[PDB]
Amino acid sequence: SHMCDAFVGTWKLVSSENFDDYMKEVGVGFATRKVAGMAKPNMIISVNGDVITIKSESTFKNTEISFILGQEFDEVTADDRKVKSTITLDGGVLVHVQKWDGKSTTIKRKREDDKLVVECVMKGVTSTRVYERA
Ligand SMILES: O=C(O)[C@H]1[C@@H]2C=C[C@@]3(CN(CCc4ccccc4)C(=O)[C@@H]13)O2
Repeated sequence: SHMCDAFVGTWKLVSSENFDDYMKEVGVGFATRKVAGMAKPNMIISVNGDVITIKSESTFKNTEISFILGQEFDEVTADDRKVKSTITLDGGVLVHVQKWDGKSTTIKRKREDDKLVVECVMKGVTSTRVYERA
């Protein structure tokens, strides 16, 4: 057993708070915000050796990232930002920083009870997204 055991699995979004304002702060346009905001993604987290893969599947977009902790990688976000991403473990919390155009946003994922809680921060705006096991 290992680094992300407690994240691994299939998860379904059950609640979202403040996500439209988070997207606005990030720079997402009106139409994308409205469509993206309806989606209830299935997130699939898996580990193979040192490589973590996070897939998100929904009616809006299907995305996939694979990475090694601490090692920066290129990412195209669902809203079509081209970002430089680094994901680390900080006391049991997966911390994902995305940098683009002199801007930065941080996405934190933590296991709380039987849920996976996702905190998305851009400047002063925080959104919380809660996932249950699928
Ligand atoms: O993990 C989350 O809950 C949040 C966090 C911040 C942004 C995303 C990207 N992502 C997958 C692509 C997407 C985007 C918008 C709506 C549906 C699907 C999320 O679901 C968003 O990671």
